[PDB]
Amino acid sequence: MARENEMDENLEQVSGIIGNLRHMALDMGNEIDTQNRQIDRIMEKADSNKTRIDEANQRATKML
Amino acid sequence: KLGKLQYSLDYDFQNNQLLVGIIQAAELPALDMGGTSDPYVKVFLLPDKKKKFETKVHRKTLNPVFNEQFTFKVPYSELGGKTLVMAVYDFDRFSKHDIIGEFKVPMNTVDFGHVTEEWRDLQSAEKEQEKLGDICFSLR
Ligand SMILES: [Mg+2]
Repeated sequence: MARENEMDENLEQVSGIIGNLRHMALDMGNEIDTQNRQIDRIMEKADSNKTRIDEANQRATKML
Repeated sequence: KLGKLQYSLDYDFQNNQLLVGIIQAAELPALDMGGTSDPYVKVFLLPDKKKKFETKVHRKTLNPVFNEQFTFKVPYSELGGKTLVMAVYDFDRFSKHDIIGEFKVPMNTVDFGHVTEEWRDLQSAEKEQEKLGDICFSLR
């Protein structure tokens, strides 16, 4: 039974570690989502400023 | 110049209610003695000033973290013509609580479907002539 119990302990530890892995996976995924939303925001602003600076550069070189 | 405000906004279609979350604020100007103010945020629906929601008062921080949530039981049809107001106030025990800042969000510019959460710069609240009447006549 020592063979079996030893293994039992192993499976229990694996269980705990798996639970922790679950929590970590949840935090991971959530923060990944939020960061993705933030990146979307960044690309919106970056395109806005791209247009801004293109138009501004054209208007600036226009008076030359 | 007072500072910025991080907030969250989304709509629950299952209960037909607006979920407004006050996350935090940053770089708020100091108006109190210790070098830091006592800030608290008043949030209410912009269209009608009824049932305004107030957060808990944080003591002496120019970067207060509220992480609070408020629910506005408003249908989705009426929501479109309704605005949100988030004003930052400074608490004072012996006088009028001065307004630090304010921010207004039109619900026609807001896009629901994805959970929104952003930082927006605070501005100074508006204080025009009271009468607003006019008289017309002819001179000859
Ligand atoms: Mg005070």
